[PDB]
Amino acid sequence: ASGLVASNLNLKPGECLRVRGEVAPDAKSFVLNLGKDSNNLCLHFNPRFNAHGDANTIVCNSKDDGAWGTEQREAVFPFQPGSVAEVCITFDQANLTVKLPDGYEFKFPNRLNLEAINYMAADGDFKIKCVAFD
Amino acid sequence: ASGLVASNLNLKPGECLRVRGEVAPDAKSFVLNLGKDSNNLCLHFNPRFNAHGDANTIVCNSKDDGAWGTEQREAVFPFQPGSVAEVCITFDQANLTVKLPDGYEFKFPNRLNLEAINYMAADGDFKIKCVAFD
Ligand SMILES: CC(=O)N[C@@H]1[C@@H](O)[C@H](O[C@@H]2O[C@H](CO)[C@H](O)[C@H](O)[C@H]2O)[C@@H](CO)O[C@@H]1O
Ligand SMILES: CC(=O)N[C@@H]1[C@@H](O)[C@H](O[C@@H]2O[C@H](CO)[C@H](O)[C@H](O)[C@H]2O)[C@@H](CO)O[C@@H]1O
Repeated sequence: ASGLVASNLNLKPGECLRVRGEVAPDAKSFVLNLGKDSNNLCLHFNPRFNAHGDANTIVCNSKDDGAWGTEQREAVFPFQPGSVAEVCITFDQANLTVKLPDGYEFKFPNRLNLEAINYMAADGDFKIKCVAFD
Repeated sequence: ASGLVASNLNLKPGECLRVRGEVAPDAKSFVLNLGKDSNNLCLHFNPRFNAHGDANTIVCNSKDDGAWGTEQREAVFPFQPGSVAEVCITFDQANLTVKLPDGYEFKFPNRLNLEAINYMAADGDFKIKCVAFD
């Protein structure tokens, strides 16, 4: 019952990836992963409403050759269960820049040194409705 | 590179898939495949500018267990190299409905009797700019 999975995205540095999806009404959290494949994620975007001991906190992390890196938590939380949320992601060799529904944007280190993002996957709590490449 | 590949779409009857992309300036043909998986397609949407003996011909077909079905060809070709083109495909139990860039619509029988579309793949000279699922 997982979410949408996309491969061969070929997102290049500077390109803006816009993803709009519906957060499940009973979601305790949701995930949007970006990277080379399921075991190599340059970005594990994980807004947690009430999950894993956290409340209303965005947790980001990287996964390299299967290994999870050091998590980074964001300063804001412009998300709510049972609503449509859109995030905009771009990257360069040093960092990924993530823009949230509230227009707030932060950076997450590009720990995989990715020069292209070909994989994206959402979990069962984030129903992707639209994906744009600009 | 090649073409975007999305799985776990879970597109149900009555739902529409909108795909917008850029037709290569020297496009020969491009494909949008929809179905259960790569070897089971309810719709192989293949606009051929100049390929396989076809000149500006939209060729559609189904693929059952790897075997191509009986091709269907349309009477219009609203695609132009070097221009953005959008197609809207609606899935229904009896037929899939395709709405072309200029509003022309045609149907293609759901030969595989799919109850949902979970696979989408793009190939050829068409750079996807955005996809909307519902
Ligand atoms: C600050 C901290 O240690 N928080 C942790 C969460 O990171 C942790 O969630 C895990 O996160 C990793 C990414 O690092 C994987 O996504 C893993 O699947 C998650 O469970 C949770 C639960 O283990 O515990 C704390 O909140
Ligand atoms: C008029 C006719 O029957 N032509 C066919 C070609 O269209 C066909 O090419 C393949 O067509 C399928 C769709 O059925 C895919 O688009 C595939 O990529 C094409 O190569 C060829 C080969 O099967 O046979 C006839 O020429």
